[PDB]
Amino acid sequence: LIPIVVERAYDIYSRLLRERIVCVMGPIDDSVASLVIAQLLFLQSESNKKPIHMYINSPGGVVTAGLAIYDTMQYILNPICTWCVGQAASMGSLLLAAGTPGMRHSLPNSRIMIHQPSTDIAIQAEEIMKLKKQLYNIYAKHTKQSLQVIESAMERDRYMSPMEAQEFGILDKVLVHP
Amino acid sequence: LIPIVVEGERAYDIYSRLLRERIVCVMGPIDDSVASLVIAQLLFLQSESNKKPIHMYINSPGGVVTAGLAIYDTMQYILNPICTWCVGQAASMGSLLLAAGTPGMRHSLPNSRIMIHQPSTDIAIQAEEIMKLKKQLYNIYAKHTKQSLQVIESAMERDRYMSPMEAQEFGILDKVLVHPP
Amino acid sequence: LIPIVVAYDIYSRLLRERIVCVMGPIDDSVASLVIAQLLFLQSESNKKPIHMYINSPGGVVTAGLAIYDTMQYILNPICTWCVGQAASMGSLLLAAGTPGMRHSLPNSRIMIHQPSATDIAIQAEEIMKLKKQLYNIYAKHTKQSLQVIESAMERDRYMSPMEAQEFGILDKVLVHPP
Amino acid sequence: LIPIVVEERAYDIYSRLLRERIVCVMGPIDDSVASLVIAQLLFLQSESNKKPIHMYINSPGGVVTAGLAIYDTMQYILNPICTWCVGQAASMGSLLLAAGTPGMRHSLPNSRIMIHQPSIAIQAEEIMKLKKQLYNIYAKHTKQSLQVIESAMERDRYMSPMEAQEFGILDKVLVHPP
Amino acid sequence: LIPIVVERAYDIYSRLLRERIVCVMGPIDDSVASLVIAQLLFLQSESNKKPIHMYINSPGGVVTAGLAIYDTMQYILNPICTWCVGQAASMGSLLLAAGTPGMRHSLPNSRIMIHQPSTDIAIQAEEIMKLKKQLYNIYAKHTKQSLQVIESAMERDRYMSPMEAQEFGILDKVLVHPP
Amino acid sequence: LIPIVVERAYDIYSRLLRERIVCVMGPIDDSVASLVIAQLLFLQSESNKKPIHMYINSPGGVVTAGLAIYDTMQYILNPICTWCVGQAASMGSLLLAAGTPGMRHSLPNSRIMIHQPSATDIAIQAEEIMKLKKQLYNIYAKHTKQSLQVIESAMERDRYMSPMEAQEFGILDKVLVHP
Amino acid sequence: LIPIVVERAYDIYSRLLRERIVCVMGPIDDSVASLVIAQLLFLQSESNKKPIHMYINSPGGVVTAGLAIYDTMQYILNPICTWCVGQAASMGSLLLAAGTPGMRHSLPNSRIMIHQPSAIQAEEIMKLKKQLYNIYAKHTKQSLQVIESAMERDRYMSPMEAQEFGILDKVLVHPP
Amino acid sequence: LIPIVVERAYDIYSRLLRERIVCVMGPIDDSVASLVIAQLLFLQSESNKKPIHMYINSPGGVVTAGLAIYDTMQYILNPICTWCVGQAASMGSLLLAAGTPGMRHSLPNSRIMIHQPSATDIAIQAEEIMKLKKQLYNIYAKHTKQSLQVIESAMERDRYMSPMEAQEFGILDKVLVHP
Amino acid sequence: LIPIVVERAYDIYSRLLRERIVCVMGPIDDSVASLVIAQLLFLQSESNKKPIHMYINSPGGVVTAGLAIYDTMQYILNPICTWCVGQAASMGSLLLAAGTPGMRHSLPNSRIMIHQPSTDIAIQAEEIMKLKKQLYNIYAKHTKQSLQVIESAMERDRYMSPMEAQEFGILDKVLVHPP
Ligand SMILES: N#Cc1cccc(CN2CCc3ncn(Cc4ccc(Cl)cc4)c(=O)c3C2)c1
Ligand SMILES: N#Cc1cccc(CN2CCc3ncn(Cc4ccc(Cl)cc4)c(=O)c3C2)c1
Ligand SMILES: N#Cc1cccc(CN2CCc3ncn(Cc4ccc(Cl)cc4)c(=O)c3C2)c1
Ligand SMILES: N#Cc1cccc(CN2CCc3ncn(Cc4ccc(Cl)cc4)c(=O)c3C2)c1
Ligand SMILES: N#Cc1cccc(CN2CCc3ncn(Cc4ccc(Cl)cc4)c(=O)c3C2)c1
Ligand SMILES: N#Cc1cccc(CN2CCc3ncn(Cc4ccc(Cl)cc4)c(=O)c3C2)c1
Ligand SMILES: N#Cc1cccc(CN2CCc3ncn(Cc4ccc(Cl)cc4)c(=O)c3C2)c1
Ligand SMILES: N#Cc1cccc(CN2CCc3ncn(Cc4ccc(Cl)cc4)c(=O)c3C2)c1
Ligand SMILES: N#Cc1cccc(CN2CCc3ncn(Cc4ccc(Cl)cc4)c(=O)c3C2)c1
Repeated sequence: LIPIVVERAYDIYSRLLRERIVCVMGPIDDSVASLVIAQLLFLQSESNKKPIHMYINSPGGVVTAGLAIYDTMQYILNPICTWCVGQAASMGSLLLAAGTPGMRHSLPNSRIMIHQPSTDIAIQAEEIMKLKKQLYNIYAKHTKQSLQVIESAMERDRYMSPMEAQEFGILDKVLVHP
Repeated sequence: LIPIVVEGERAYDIYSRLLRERIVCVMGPIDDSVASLVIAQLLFLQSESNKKPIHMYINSPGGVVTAGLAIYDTMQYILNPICTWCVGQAASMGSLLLAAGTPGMRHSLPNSRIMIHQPSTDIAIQAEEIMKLKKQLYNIYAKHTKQSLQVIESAMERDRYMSPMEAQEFGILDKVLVHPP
Repeated sequence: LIPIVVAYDIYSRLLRERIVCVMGPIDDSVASLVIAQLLFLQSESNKKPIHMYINSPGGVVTAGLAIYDTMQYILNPICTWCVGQAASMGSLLLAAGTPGMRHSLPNSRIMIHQPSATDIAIQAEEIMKLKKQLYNIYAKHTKQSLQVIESAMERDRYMSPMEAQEFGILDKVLVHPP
Repeated sequence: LIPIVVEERAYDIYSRLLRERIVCVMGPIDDSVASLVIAQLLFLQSESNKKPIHMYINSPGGVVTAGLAIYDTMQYILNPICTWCVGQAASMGSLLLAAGTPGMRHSLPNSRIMIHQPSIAIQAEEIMKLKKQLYNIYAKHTKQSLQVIESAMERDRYMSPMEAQEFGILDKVLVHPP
Repeated sequence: LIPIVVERAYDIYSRLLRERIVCVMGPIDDSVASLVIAQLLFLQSESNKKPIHMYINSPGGVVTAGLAIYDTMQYILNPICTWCVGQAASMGSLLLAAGTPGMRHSLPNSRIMIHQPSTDIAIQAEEIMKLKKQLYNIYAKHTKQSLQVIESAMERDRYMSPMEAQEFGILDKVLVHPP
Repeated sequence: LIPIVVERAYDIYSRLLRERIVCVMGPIDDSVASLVIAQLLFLQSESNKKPIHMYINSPGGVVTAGLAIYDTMQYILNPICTWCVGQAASMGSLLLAAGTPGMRHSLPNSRIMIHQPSATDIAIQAEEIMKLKKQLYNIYAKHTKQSLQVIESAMERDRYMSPMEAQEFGILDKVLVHP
Repeated sequence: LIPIVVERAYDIYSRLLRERIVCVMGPIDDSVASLVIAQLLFLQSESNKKPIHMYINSPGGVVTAGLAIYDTMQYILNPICTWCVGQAASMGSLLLAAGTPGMRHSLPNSRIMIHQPSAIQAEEIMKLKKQLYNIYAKHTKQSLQVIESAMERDRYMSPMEAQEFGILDKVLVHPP
Repeated sequence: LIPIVVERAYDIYSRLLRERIVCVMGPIDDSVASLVIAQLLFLQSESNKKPIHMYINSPGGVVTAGLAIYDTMQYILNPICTWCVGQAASMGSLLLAAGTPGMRHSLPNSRIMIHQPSATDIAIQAEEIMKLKKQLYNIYAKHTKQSLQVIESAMERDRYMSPMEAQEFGILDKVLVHP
Repeated sequence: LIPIVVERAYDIYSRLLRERIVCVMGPIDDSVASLVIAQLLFLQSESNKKPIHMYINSPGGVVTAGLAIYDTMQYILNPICTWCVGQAASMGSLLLAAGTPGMRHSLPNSRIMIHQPSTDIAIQAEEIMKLKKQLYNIYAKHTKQSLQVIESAMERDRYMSPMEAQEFGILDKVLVHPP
């Protein structure tokens, strides 16, 4: 299914990694996180300082899996450029807003949602709400919107255009080309 | 069961071989995974030459809409000119990726069937958020075909396929070819 | 299993009290049975009040709008009652009972937000048409404006009966018979 | 669990509907539904060939041949036939609607009404043969030209009552009788 | 769910049988045959000479199953009126054509097919042909058409209008209201 | 839906039993055998002289279960008339073949096979499949009067007999169009 | 599977309703709540002052369903004797402890749990859990904080414990 | 398991591609169309004069997908030789019928049908099924030289042609036993 | 899991092909045919005149699929030795009998069936007979038996010993060790 590019040969995904590109496409579960995180770990390995690019077209995922990616971004020292294409919904839009500031881009026609929809083992009512609070905090930190504003907004079941998402605090740039 | 071809000497699979020739295939229904794979091919073919044209082959009935836009956006983005080709069919997102190639490089072979009507995706979605997305498609189709909104709107209301000649005359493609020009 | 009272089954017996039961989700068949029950009671009496027990989590919008239209149609007074919850189409029925006769028991949940009608596949321009009808019905029956209804229906949340009372969905909140 | 009403004599509420001359057409039209309606239509005629029959329609359509039998049986019998659309009348379901007796086709306010067809294995010529029957059937009862019909039925959309009235599917859009 | 209608009170399919109406709706199988034949052997007993009506709407079914329903229709003394609503394809149409001459009917918007599609066991290739040739001879007989004409026309994968059905030999009248 | 006929209330399958008609529509498993044997004994209790009628239209069934019915037939005293409509295949045609002599009928278009098809109540050894097969030979040869080597080579051929071919072989006695 | 008893011919469940015994066997989904509420309003119509006996052997259920059985209980004029056999887990022990004071019972070897077992939002899901905290408080006469910490243990208490904690009043083995 | 042949290592399906043999075993869906079109272009890149060989043995497939291949065939410059073994049914026989003239072969025992069977990439309206059917007429009439009314009544009949009957109709040119 | 054996090193099915052994194990379908034919068209190319060996153990398969494998065996110039181990029923036996005269073999404990059981589409009744008659003519040809003898004997649902197979015309030798 997946083609080979050539100089001296890799496959095209291995090839995107040689360009320091971690894809996060589709739903976020523990494996995807385990996979993204090894790549982030590998790239900082290669340079403490060279930026990393994180292409994000996801529709959500397991919160605890999403959070180990947030945490790892925060852990590594590289500048981290995050790219949303197609959509970044729920956990993905958190990952998207967690990029290095002034490096969170969205392509022109994407859709962005922070509304949580609806986790591994089932959990108690208080343990979900403790989790939701962690998301509030992460979103307030990265958008500079107040706690109250993050909450009142995650209550609406809607999407933002990249420009709304830019002016809320999730994106900095919105493109068309370089 | 994918064949191998040889060409010192080197051996590719035949799909990897089509990518040397700068051809990205969009055959089949479009989802996030396809779009991931198409984008990768598109950004590589640019990094090997951002002026050398990329050819995209579109034989598709549709797909996730957001995943469809993700391609159209990577389309508009890259410096390369893009030659679109429609064999078989191009419906919904297929006709959008078809009509979203470089002006005057948009092709159908003769017996193809084109539809811009959308079928009645991804996770479940509020009413307004749908009409949001619909209106985007209304603007993209307008942009490239050079038709008006009310025209594109009334056109996508009809549940029908059009002929490469008819699609041309509408603004979806530019040439309809039988043999190598 | 359903039981027998004295010579009647218990649900058929509830019908003798002019109690029509909208339990569970609302599909074309539940609509057919309800409307059949509402027409019947009216032929019994034009003016004798009819009681509609609503504990529904929502349903098919076109199935619902029909039960709504019948309620409008029959000359009877209708007392709606909400127990357990009245979500999506169900709250729309609750709100549509006769003014001053929309009740709710104390621990219910009421949600007018719509979920993520379902009969055949349908176009964006049609799904919006529907929502706009819900906006009218709801705004018509809550003395709120389209502006107020469209916003509230955007929040993905439930209302307490006293909150649902102060908005316009229901009139009373009983604990015992008044 | 279909309820029981007593008049004196024990009747299930759908039995009771049919002792009011009300044939229901809930839900999708298939062969068994067709057989079942055709039986009630013939019954009620034997009963009386002058007393009108009320045909209740909340159908997203169904099998084309089966719809045609219910159509022809209507046309066959002598009774005035009132049609009532409540909820939705789509595809074949709205042929049965507009196939009612002139002056006697009704719909309630919040219905939807679609004549676009959806999409016993059939060839290509036979699909067009059937559609060409529908065209004709719709063209007769609306009084629209075959041309005005064919255009309409390729638009993928629903009508309000008042459209479907401006067009020849209904005659009346009621909200309450006298 | 089957309604009741009303002395005495019957479910609407039972009351139809009271009017001497046997129904053949949908795919014909061994059960639909044993139940038809029960209904046919019963109406003969209540009157050897009173007409029965078979309401056919059916896309065919098992070949042997429909022959049983045929063989009984030919055994019993009753005149048999056949009515076609909806469709009558495959074996269904054989039963349509197998009514008493001049009492085979269709309603106006019906579709009729004698083509067979592509049977209770699995059987060799010789036996399928036997079955087919059994149908040629039956269709030949009631249409009064030749073997070759029946044979050429069951080749064509199409449906007849109630009119060309009438012209062919499959039915005798197409009605729009009572006469 | 099974309709109701009136005189008392009577579902049509019971109404047939009041006529002394035992049905063998469908395949043969232990339950059909049980439900048939019970009607055979019931009617004989009723009267050990009045004929019983077995309507057979069967693709076959469990060999032992269909043996159980043959053994009940031979045990009851009644004249038994067997009628084949549709088809009587394997165990079905054995039952057909075991009416009492001169009373075994088919209809014209019916089909009849005594080939055993390649089921079982519990998997069994090879000798035990022959022990059964040989019983079905010996049973068949008795009621056809044909020899074993004429029954054996017969059941080898994986084909269907016309009823007239079944009349000549000894499987039946009358092949009738009308009563 | 459901036998008949003669009187004058009821199935034995219809017979238990004639004795004013409403059964809440099973998990609690909306149809059970629809059914229970139907019986409670009926027994009230017959004599709004005769007691009703609610039998309870349930592992839990759809929270809002149980809250409709709850709400109905509190609504009707009639005393309600709640009787736990087998177990009253989650919403079950809610209904159990929501009987008329003094009339909340358990046969000896019952198991009682007020821990909730582990689709909507998180703020909603808490809004519900806080409803349960109050209701359990209201009837056990334990304090909010104590109910919260209580319900936090995944445990099952004995009919004696359940009594001490305020969930039931009488642990009995034979009649009086 | 697909074996490996030696000269370099070569799986046998690639070894056929080195001979310029594109296979169309199996039914036709978008992926077969994609995987065939890629081999057609590959070989033409190789040489726009050398003949290509299409081995067809297909029960049919998605009409649009099989159109995509016909359009690729007509676009490439190469002499295309089509060989039918086993069968070429519906869309398969269209491809068969569209080799370049005088180079369309069958083997002796092969079977050939241009009946369209009663699939699809997304459910479609009725007019759109005719828009396709009429394309398949016009395509067929071109490569057989037969008229439309001779193609139309042809494809009605739900049968198979012998290869010699296919040679005479215009679907092929050679019917050969050995090379 | 397939073993490797050993210069160069092959998987054991690849190494068998090196010995010019094509295998036909199990049910024959369009793929097994396109893969056999690849293996057959390849061994002809490496030598038009060197013998190929087809190892047949198979209970038959699709009828058209096996004809394709036949049609190629008749096309290629190669002498073809056929070996039967296990069983060779239905189309398998046709391929067994379709080897070069005097090079058709079986091992001693094999079972052989020419009876066909009870095919890539669904097809009418006329086409199944066409297929069957195509098999009569093929079996007639290689056994040198008459049409009627082939016809009578495919009626019998049985299996031949490798000896009576040899006597009939299906094979030429039964071996116990190398000669
Ligand atoms: N879950 C997890 C996880 C996530 C973030 C950070 C860490 C910390 N750990 C501690 C151990 C460690 N040891 C070596 N390296 C260098 C390296 C990494 C990957 C590659 Cl491929 C090559 C070299 C580390 O980065 C870390 C980070 C854990
Ligand atoms: N979804 C997505 C997406 C779509 C369009 C543009 C971008 C932006 N990205 C950011 C980082 C980046 N880094 C390297 N290149 C060159 C290159 C890429 C892949 C290969 Cl194999 C070889 C070279 C880029 O083009 C970009 C553009 C994101
Ligand atoms: N979908 C539908 C639908 C919904 C509401 C109203 C109507 C209009 N219809 C038309 C015919 C009719 N005929 C008799 N009655 C009296 C009656 C009905 C049922 C019973 Cl059991 C007893 C008495 C009517 O109320 C109506 C109203 C249609
Ligand atoms: N498919 C079908 C079908 C559709 C329309 C008309 C007919 C004609 N049939 C034939 C025989 C017949 N016999 C009696 N009646 C009166 C009656 C009917 C049902 C009941 Cl319960 C009671 C009385 C008839 O109307 C007809 C008309 C067939
Ligand atoms: N398969 C079958 C089958 C079809 C047609 C005729 C027969 C022959 N049989 C034999 C025995 C018999 N016994 C009584 N009757 C009268 C009767 C039947 C049923 C009822 Cl409810 C009422 C009266 C018969 O007509 C026959 C005809 C078999
Ligand atoms: N398998 C079985 C089986 C087959 C043949 C014979 C028997 C013997 N048995 C013994 C017990 C018995 N007792 C009463 N009767 C008369 C009767 C039967 C059924 C009904 Cl409904 C009414 C009356 C008997 O005929 C027998 C026959 C068993
Ligand atoms: N969810 C629900 C629900 C819960 C509590 C109260 C109510 C209010 N309603 C109003 C209508 C009504 N009408 C008659 N009765 C007496 C009665 C009830 C059932 C039977 Cl079988 C027999 C008599 C009532 O108790 C009520 C209570 C709704
Ligand atoms: N569906 C499809 C399709 C069908 C017919 C024509 C085309 C046009 N395209 C345009 C791009 C292109 N670019 C290079 N080549 C040479 C080549 C092709 C494949 C390989 Cl492996 C090696 C070399 C082309 O032939 C084409 C044809 C598309
Ligand atoms: N179904 C099929 C089929 C079966 C037998 C013969 C043919 C006809 N074809 C046409 C083209 C062709 N081209 C090359 N060769 C030589 C060769 C083939 C494969 C390999 Cl691996 C090596 C050499 C041919 O034999 C043929 C015969 C079709």
